[PDB]
Formats: sequence, C-alpha cells, structure tokens
Amino acid sequence: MMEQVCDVFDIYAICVCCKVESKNEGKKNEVFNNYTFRGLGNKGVLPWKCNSLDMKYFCAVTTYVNESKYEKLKYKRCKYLNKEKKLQNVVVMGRTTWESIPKKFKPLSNRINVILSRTLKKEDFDEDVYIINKVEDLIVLLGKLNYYKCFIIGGSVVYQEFLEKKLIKKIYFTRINSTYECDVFFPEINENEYQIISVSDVYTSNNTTLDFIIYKKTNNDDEEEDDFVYFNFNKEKEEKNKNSIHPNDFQIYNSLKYKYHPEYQYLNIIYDIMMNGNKQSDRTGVGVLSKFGYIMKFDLSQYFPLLTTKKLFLRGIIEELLWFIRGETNGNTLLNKNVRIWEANGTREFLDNRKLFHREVNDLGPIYGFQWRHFGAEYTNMYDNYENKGVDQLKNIINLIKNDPTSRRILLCAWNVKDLDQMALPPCHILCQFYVFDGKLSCIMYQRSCDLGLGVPFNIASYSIFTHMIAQVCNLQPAQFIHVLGNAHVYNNHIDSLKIQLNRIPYPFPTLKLNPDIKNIEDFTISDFTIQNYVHHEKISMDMAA
Amino acid sequence: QVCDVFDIYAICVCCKVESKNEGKKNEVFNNYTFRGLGNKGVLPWKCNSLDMKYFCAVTTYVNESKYEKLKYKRCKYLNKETVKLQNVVVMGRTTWESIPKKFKPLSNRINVILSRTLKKEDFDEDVYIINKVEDLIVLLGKLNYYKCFIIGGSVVYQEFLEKKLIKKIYFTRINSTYECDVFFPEINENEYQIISVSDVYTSNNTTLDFIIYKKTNNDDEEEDDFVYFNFNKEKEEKNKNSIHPNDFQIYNSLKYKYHPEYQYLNIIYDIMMNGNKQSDRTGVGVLSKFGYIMKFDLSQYFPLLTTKKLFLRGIIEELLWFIRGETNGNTLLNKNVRIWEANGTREFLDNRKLFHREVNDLGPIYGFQWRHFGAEYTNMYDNYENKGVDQLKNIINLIKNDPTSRRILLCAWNVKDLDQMALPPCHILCQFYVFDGKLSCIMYQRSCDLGLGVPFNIASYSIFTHMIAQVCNLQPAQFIHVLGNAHVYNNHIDSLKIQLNRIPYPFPTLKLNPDIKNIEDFTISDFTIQNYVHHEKISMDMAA
Ligand SMILES: NC(=O)C1=CN([C@@H]2O[C@H](COP(=O)(O)OP(=O)(O)OC[C@H]3O[C@@H](n4cnc5c(N)ncnc54)[C@H](OP(=O)(O)O)[C@@H]3O)[C@@H](O)[C@H]2O)C=CC1
Ligand SMILES: NC(=O)C1=CN([C@@H]2O[C@H](COP(=O)(O)OP(=O)(O)OC[C@H]3O[C@@H](n4cnc5c(N)ncnc54)[C@H](OP(=O)(O)O)[C@@H]3O)[C@@H](O)[C@H]2O)C=CC1
Ligand SMILES: O=c1ccn([C@H]2C[C@H](O)[C@@H](COP(=O)(O)O)O2)c(=O)[nH]1
Ligand SMILES: O=c1ccn([C@H]2C[C@H](O)[C@@H](COP(=O)(O)O)O2)c(=O)[nH]1
Ligand SMILES: CC1(C)N=C(N)N=C(N)N1c1ccc(Cl)cc1
Ligand SMILES: CC1(C)N=C(N)N=C(N)N1c1ccc(Cl)cc1
Repeated sequence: MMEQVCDVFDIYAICVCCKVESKNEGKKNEVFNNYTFRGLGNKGVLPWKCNSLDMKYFCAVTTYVNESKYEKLKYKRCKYLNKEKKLQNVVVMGRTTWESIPKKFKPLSNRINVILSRTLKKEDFDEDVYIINKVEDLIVLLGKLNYYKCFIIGGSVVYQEFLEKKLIKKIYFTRINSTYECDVFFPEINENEYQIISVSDVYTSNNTTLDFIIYKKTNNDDEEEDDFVYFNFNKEKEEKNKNSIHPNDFQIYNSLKYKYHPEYQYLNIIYDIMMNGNKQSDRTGVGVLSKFGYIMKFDLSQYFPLLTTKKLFLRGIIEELLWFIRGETNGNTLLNKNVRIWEANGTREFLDNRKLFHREVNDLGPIYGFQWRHFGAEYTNMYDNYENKGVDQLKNIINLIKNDPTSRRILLCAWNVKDLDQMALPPCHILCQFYVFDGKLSCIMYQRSCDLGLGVPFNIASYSIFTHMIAQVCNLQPAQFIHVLGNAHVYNNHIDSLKIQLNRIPYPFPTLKLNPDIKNIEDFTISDFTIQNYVHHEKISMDMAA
Repeated sequence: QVCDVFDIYAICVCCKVESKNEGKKNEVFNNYTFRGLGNKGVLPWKCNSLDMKYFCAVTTYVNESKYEKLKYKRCKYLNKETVKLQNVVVMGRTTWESIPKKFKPLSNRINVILSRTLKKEDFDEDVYIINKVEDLIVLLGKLNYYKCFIIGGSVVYQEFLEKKLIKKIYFTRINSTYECDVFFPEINENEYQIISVSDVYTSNNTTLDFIIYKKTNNDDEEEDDFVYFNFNKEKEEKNKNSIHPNDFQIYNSLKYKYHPEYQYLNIIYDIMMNGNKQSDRTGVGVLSKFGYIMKFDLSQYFPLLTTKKLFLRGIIEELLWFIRGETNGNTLLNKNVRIWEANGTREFLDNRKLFHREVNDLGPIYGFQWRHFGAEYTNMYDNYENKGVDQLKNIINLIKNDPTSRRILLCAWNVKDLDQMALPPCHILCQFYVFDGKLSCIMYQRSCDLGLGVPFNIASYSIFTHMIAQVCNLQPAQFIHVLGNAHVYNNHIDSLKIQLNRIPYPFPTLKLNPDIKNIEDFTISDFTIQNYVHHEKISMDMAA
C-alpha cells in the first residue's frame, strides 16, 4: 500500500483553457482532440478578457469545504505522518500569477494563499500569505496546516511541474470554446495518466460556450437504504439484448461518473435502445431495435445542440428549411444546389411504388413546404402557384406569437391526413408547438418515426435552427427546444458505428449566428447562417458497407 | 429502552373485507380499509405469487457490512455482551401450524414460535421458542441476527403493536375483497406514519402495492464533484415563497414514491414550485411549464387517480360518441354528459364567429375528423357515410396487418377545419406501437389543465387503448401521455395542495366485455371499473 502524496494531502489542480490561434492554413478539415483546449495565458494575463461563469465556478470550488469530512481527512494525514478558525482550502500559485491579481483581490478571500517564488521572499509581501521556494516545502506546509483541500491554481510553469511529479489527484479543467492569442499553454495531458470522469452541462458566458470537465488520475437514515433494496425486488428481468450488446464495448461511456453534457440526452437514448430495445423488422427487411416515447430538451440560449461525437454539416438542412419555408415541393430546387436529402424519394421507382404513377420525377407532392403555407388546398403539381390558397399556418403562428403570446394553440402541423397518400412519403416531423414567456420562445416538435443513427442528429439541428428563426422575426429570445420521440429506432446497420460513438466524450457545443437584420421569416438566405466554434470528433459512417 | 434498538419489524399483507350486509361496492375509504388477514386458518386469497416473492426477499435479505452499528448499539445498551448472519421470523403457533412440512422451517430464517404449550422438546435445536412476549427481547439480546420480523399472526400483531414494540410495518395491500375471520389492528396514524409507497402491480388476478409504516420519532470524492457541478443552479424556486413547501408536509416526508400516480402528482408539484406566472385567454391566472411525459403500465393497473374521486360514465360516452363520429352536442346532453355544453351555446358559438352554426352543432371536431377527415362539413345532422378518410378504420387495419408500421396515427388537428370547430382539439393525436402482441399508445396533448382535465384525459386514452387492443387481439401495454403547455389554474392551487398530501391507493382495474371485437360495437354496459379505492372528492375550485 504505497500511499500517494496527492491522495493524502488532497492536492488538486483547476484551470481553464481556450483554443489556440495556431495556423490551420492548408486543410479546411481541422482535426480535434482534447489537446485543442490548452491556451492558458497571454502577456501575463488571460487570453480572454474575463469569464464571469468560469470565475463563479472557480470561486465555488476553491472555497467550498465540508466540515464533517475534515474529521476523517485529519485522521488520514496524521497516520500518514505517524501523529496521534473556520476550515479553509489552500490555493497555491506561481509568483507571476499572484502579481496578476488586482490589488483589491489579494490575497484570494477565504483561502489560505500559498505562493511559489525564488526572486521574492516573505519580506517582499504585505499580504497574509505563505511563501515557498520549492515544491517539497508545500508538502511540509500542508502537513502543518488545517485545511480541507489544496488547489494548484496556475500558471503554466506551476501546472507543468506538479503534473510531472504526479502530485495532482484530479484536474478541474474548464474548456472555453473560442480562440484567442496565447503565449502560454497547459501541458499535454497523458491519457494513460489521466482519464476524464465527468462532463458538465454546457453554458454561454461573455460570448462563448464553455463546459467543465474533471480528469482523475488513472488507476495502476442509513436504514432507509434497505427499503430501497426491498422495493427493487421485482427488477428480476434485465436487458434483453445485453447478450448481443456487450456493455464491455461501452468501457469509456460507463466509466464516466457524471454525464451532464446535453449531448448525453441523445447518447443515453441510443444506449437505452441498445440495452432494452425490442427487436423488429421494418418495411424492407432491415431490422431495428425500438422503444416508444422519449423526450429531449436543449437550451438554445446556452448553445447550439449540434452533436460533437461525430461530424455533421448543416448547409443541406438549412437549404431544406429555406425550401420548406418557400412552400416548395420541387425536388430539383434542392438538387440544383447539390442537396440530395430528397433525391431518393423522388425517383420513378420510388414514386411508382407509392402508386404515384401520374407524378413527375422529383415532384414530391404536398409535403412539409406545401402544408406549412397551403394546408387544405388541392395539390396539382410542383410548378403551380397556389398563391393565397389553403391555410398559411406559418404566418398564423408568427402572428399568434406576436399578438397572442399566451395562446395554447400555436402549432405548425404537417400531418395532413387527407394528403398523406399524395405525399412522396408521410411527414416524420408531425408538428411543432410554441410557448412564449418573459420574451422567450420555446418549441416542441413531435417526431413519429426516429432514426437515431442518421436522422435525429440532423432533425435536432433543423428545429433548433427553426426556433432561432421564428424567435428572431417575432422579436424574442430563443429558449428551449423540446424534442419528443415516438417510435425511436436503431437500424442494425448502425450499431457497430454507434458503439464507437457512445465511447467518445462530447466537446462543448458550438453556437449559431443569424444575420440580425432579417425581420420576416421569408427573407432568410443560406448566407444569413453561421455555425461558430464547432469542435467535433471525426465523422463516422453509420453504415460500413463497401 | 425502546423497540428500535433490537430492530423489531412487522411484515404483513391485508386484503379488503366482505360484507353480506353491504355487498361489494364501497363508499368511504381510509388505510383501515385494508385489514383482511386470514380465513378459516388459511389466507383469505389462495396464493399471491408476487407478495410471496416479496416476503421471501425481505425476510431473507442480509447486510453483514451493516451489522457493525448493531453489535455496538445492541450490546452497548444492554450493558452486557453478545452472549453468516440471518434474520429472525417470529410467528404464532397457528401461523407456524399452517406452514406446510415441505417449506418448514422457513428457509434461511431463524424460526421462532411465541407459543404457550409448545413442547420445545419436539422441535429443532435451531427452532427457538418462547412462552411470553417479553421473552423475545431476551433471545434477541442473546443472538446475533440482522433483523427481527414479526410475520404473524393476527393475535401476534395486536399484542406487539400495543406494546409499541414495532419499528416499521411492511404492509402489502391487496386491492381485492375476500371472506375473512381474522383482521389486522386498526393502525393509529398518530404513532405510525407512511414513508414509502411502491409501484403498483398485478398478481393472481388482483392489483397490489407495498407501503411502509415507520413509527414517528416523536465515495466522497465524486460526492463533492456533485456540488461543483450544481454551482450555477438556483438557490430557491420561483414560487417557493408563494406556495410554501411546509404545506406539503406529507408529500415531502415521503422517501420513496414509486406509485405511478406520483407521475401526475410530481408534475403538479413541479409546476407549482417552478411554474411561470401567466395570464390566459380567460383573464384567470395559471402557472405553466412546457413539455412533460407520463407513462402508465396498463398491464399492471388502470391509472384512474386515487387521491380524489373521479367519475367515468361521462367520458366513456364521449368516447363512444367520438367512435360513432358524432358532432351533435344534444346526443350527449340527453344522456346528461355535459362535457361540451358550454362550448355549444349561442354566445360561445357567436364569439367563435360561428353565427351560422346551430346550437350544440360542435362542427368538424374529434368524431368527424376520426371517421371523415377531409369531408366537407355541412351540419351535425348530415349523412357522411363513406365520405372523408376514416382514420379509425385505417389504424385498426394497420395494427392488424402491419404492426411494425411507424405510421399508425390518429390525428384530430385538421388545420383546414380548425375555425369551423367550436374550439380546436386539445388531444392533437394518438400514435400506436405494437410489439410481441402488446399495444402501446402515445397521446400528445397541446393544452393541459392539470387540476381538472388531465385526470380525465388519462382515463379516456387508457380506456381507448384497451378498446383498440382488444379489437385487435392484442394486450394493452403502456399509455404514454405527452403534455405540451401544462398548466395549473391559480384557483386549483389550494385543492391540489390538499391532494398533494394524500397517499395514493393501489389502482383499480378495467374490465371490458371480451366478446366485443369491433371498435364500433361497444356500449356503456361493456365497461366496468373494479376495486376503485379513493380519497374523497375534492372541489378543484375550492373557491366555492
Ligand atoms: N488559464 C488558466 O487557468 C490560468 C492562466 N494563468 C496565466 O498564465 C500566465 C502565468 O503562467 P506562468 O508564466 O507559467 O507563471 P507562473 O504563474 O506559473 O509563475 C512561475 C513563477 O513562479 C515561481 N515558481 C514556480 N515554480 C516554482 C518552484 N518550483 N520553486 C520556486 N518558485 C517557483 C517562480 O517565480 P519567481 O520568478 O519569483 O522565482 C516562477 O518564475 C499568465 O498569463 C496568467 O494569466 C495563471 C493561472 C491559471
Ligand atoms: N396476512 C398476514 O400477514 C398473516 C395472516 N395469518 C392468518 O391469520 C390466522 C392465524 O393468526 P392467529 O389466529 O392470530 O394465530 P397465531 O398464529 O397468532 O397464534 C396464536 C397462538 O400463538 C401463541 N401465542 C401468541 N401470542 C402469544 C403470547 N403473547 N404469549 C404466549 N403465547 C402466544 C398461542 O398458542 P398456544 O395455543 O400454543 O397457546 C396462541 O393461541 C390464519 O388464518 C392465517 O392464515 C397469519 C400470519 C400472517
Ligand atoms: O427527418 C427525418 C426523416 C426520416 N427519418 C427516418 C425514420 C425512418 O427510419 C425512415 C422513415 O420511415 P417510416 O417511418 O416512414 O416508416 O426515415 C428520421 O429519422 N428523420
Ligand atoms: O380534454 C381536455 C380538454 C380541455 N382541457 C383544457 C386545456 C385548457 O385549459 C382549456 C382549453 O383552452 P385552450 O387551451 O384551447 O385555449 O381546456 C384539458 O386539459 N383536457
Ligand atoms: C478563474 C480561473 C481563470 N479559472 C479557472 N478555472 N482556474 C484558475 N486557476 N483561474 C485563476 C484563478 C486565480 C488566478 Cl490569480 C489566476 C487564474
Ligand atoms: C408471505 C405473507 C403472506 N406476505 C406478507 N406480506 N406478510 C406475511 N407475514 N406473510 C406470511 C408469512 C408466514 C406465514 Cl406462515 C403466513 C403469512
């Protein structure tokens, strides 16, 4: 039992890193990895001006102490040293870091401040702080103090040396998802030395998304708890596919303690379907694992929910969206933009098997577009006018949001029962419902059929984008985008690729920027959309057929 | 010097009692309703597999790493010594008598008989016995067991309860009536309270649940990480100051709330605590949230709220009315189902700008869309036979001929006809799922009045799910309820508060006349609710 020093004295490291401004000239396809976030400082200060949320997080971690837990800690440290006034944490920093703290904040409040330095000695300081000219001295000092936990708070030189010596039990690492000029960086973490064990929710602060992750040092009333064991007596049956699906293939996924990154709502569903889904076979013979009824919520005010565990592009879906909004049903419009989302559903073969023998190739019929702007009108062909015919649902919801915010009747429905058979294929996205409160807009979209491996990722982006669009032209701030899944399935084809995916740890979501000028839902164009700071894993082919 | 030191618990199971004076239908319910213990030496009900599995699992469960605190507390308070640990099972001679030779003594349990004339000389060397109750305390203070369970019988429970010798009461509730001669003592809610309520199940043609009575007292690594991650969350709740949590004494006092009704209850609570203040189309007030989802296992129970009284004749007729495709308000009014009365009046119709609609002619609503979606609506008396898309007929054929179709939807939100309706439908659609001979249904509701509507809405679609499943030779599975704009009218706040503190009873069951195989052939007499035990009716608008 070779007791590790970082465990005895509970020495942790907490930092924050942004993306480095390194030259990515040559390939528009930038590769990403955890080492993407490593910019620590610039010209003696932080690359970014400031970050309120990160600061709030920092303050909360380094000042929180658990009185009751100290009792044990003391025993631990004493026996390690063979030994038998409000509790505070210790914060240790390089001299350069200390000299960057504004005088009105020196020393860090409610914390025992320790400073590393050779050029300066205690006489050179006016504040209540401890000065040490060597690492070993820290261990000595900790042995003589009464503290909860000890946090190494920078800078690069200090993080560097504490990591080599393996004196860090954990690393509270903040990932600022934006680029800035840097001259100082955090050391490249060794994945065989440190593994991520927790990922936080994603937030926005000072014009940038960010999350919090925790790296751990890689290995190598009490009675009411029994009423629980009793209450779980009938949980006799477990995962029907656990055999066909070996949890051992989700090593990383199951090794994570806290999985709060919103992307996990998508990822956990994939897991649930794989571990408990029912085996079924759809129309062509392809098999699937299925479950019924799920709900996912994304905070569009905090980030754009574009999956990061694989690569996605949105040009196509944005064009589809603009295509929907124009009321179009002409598949060629999309194909002339090299968007093939609908190409397969408009062929001669496809149309004929739908019994649409009298439908021109690529004329998709009364689908989404047609329903949003002309529900109820008799469809003729994709070239017809239809001006002022049928119900313009889109304009209606826009007016309801503007003039009757609290209405509980703001829905956009595509499932026109009468037109179903005339459609190339019935709509998957049945309807959208909006909610308005305190100047914010939320949207609920009900999806009847859901291809988790290929479809859902794009669907989430589509409606999140749509919500931003409606909210803007109605002079509102987008809030939540609720996604309700009906028949949720995973095609057998996608399993091996999804297993890979579930083992990738999410990156902080990127953000969506809309041209602020656009004021009418119809005046948007492809160039009015900007997806910024999209950090993602390499793309995957859900289908590995060759 | 209490009854908590030795950890003496009591575990039982009581059914409902019969009465050749009253019959089968009951009127006023309370915890004492469940008290049937035994009949003619045996249990009132033949055998209940799930309860037996429950019992055998509790009185056999052991936690060696937890015996620490007891050896300490037990010997340390007797001021004496201790004199693969198992549990103890104390019973009456008769209780032990009824047990069959095969399963006697009770496997893996320290059997003990509190008999008077029992010749210990004729029992095992491990089958302890005692002459007086007081004698139990001794044997225990001399043994090294994990826990002591009083498993009966009737007389044995009484004596122990009176002596305040019970720490907790594991009470199984069989929501079914039987002939009885012995009963459990009326529990005094002043000296005993309920802490946890389990999920409801169906076993041996009867629903049942497990509740726990607790005698009123009157690593750390990731643990901290949990705190850092909640560093930005809100200290208090939006309307916490408005609606005081202390008013939910019972609701909070509960540790485990696995009864399905909590899915509904927890939402009432969530909207009350975190709901946004908002004014609606009425001028009245509401607290509202957006997007919830409830799931009910229709194979284990009928989710008819028990924390208040609900009637269903009306909603069933409405359902039959939809199936017929009617839009005629009078039909319902002549049966005294006034669910749509306010929506069919001259004024209401005129406010909807429907100046040319006959009174009670609700227009192309639910029923019309279900059987004639697309047909031109004329008046409520017209013949629409074979006009418009008959969705109802279509989904049933889809279920029967192509169960794995993901296009099985019944949609009532016909955009083209919205303004012609007295009012837009709240229940936008139903989607069906079929697996291994089981039918599941999701119903999306755009507007949810949690205090008055939602409760009935849950009953309707559950009933509908059974109906559909039966005419398709399928068994019902889950009823999934998706709420969009979920709200609580301010006027209901006081009643819901009262409702939130009531503990749900084990749900009742729904029985349909099995002969009915066509969705169009149901009639009111084909529906029967069984064993509906509920708390008294509550005026949602307590405001008088
Ligand atoms: N992104 C983040 O999370 C953080 C960023 N920063 C940023 O990083 C920069 C500062 O980092 P950096 O330049 O590496 O400087 P440091 O803050 O790490 O300080 C290095 C100095 O501290 C003293 N020191 C360090 N180790 C020892 C030792 N073992 N023994 C004796 N003295 C020691 C010495 O100072 P002396 O010269 O007196 O001998 C040394 O020159 C700034 O730009 C700041 O904004 C700082 C903290 C966190
Ligand atoms: N629902 C449930 O959880 C349970 C239901 N039951 C049912 O209830 C019935 C049996 O219960 P019950 O009638 O009370 O019979 P009991 O099992 O409780 O046994 C009563 C007898 O045990 C002895 N005894 C009990 N208390 C004392 C005491 N304080 N001091 C000395 N001797 C004592 C005496 O036997 P002796 O004749 O030797 O003097 C007494 O006549 C059956 O119909 C059975 O099916 C039984 C257990 C549990
Ligand atoms: O936006 C979309 C459109 C389609 N699909 C998937 C779901 C099904 O796998 C297939 C359509 O088949 P049906 O549901 O119609 O049977 O396409 C999605 O996931 N998202
Ligand atoms: O089956 C029903 C029918 C109606 N309502 C409620 C929802 C709203 O409170 C009101 C309808 O008004 P609007 O939401 O359409 O405005 O009735 C229900 O909860 N369930
Ligand atoms: C607040 C900040 C930037 N944020 C994080 N996550 N970690 C640190 N060590 N920080 C830090 C704290 C104190 C000083 Cl003086 C410098 C940087
Ligand atoms: C198994 C059963 C019916 N079930 C419960 N919940 N409680 C008891 N005390 N039981 C019982 C245990 C032993 C004997 Cl002999 C009779 C009934």
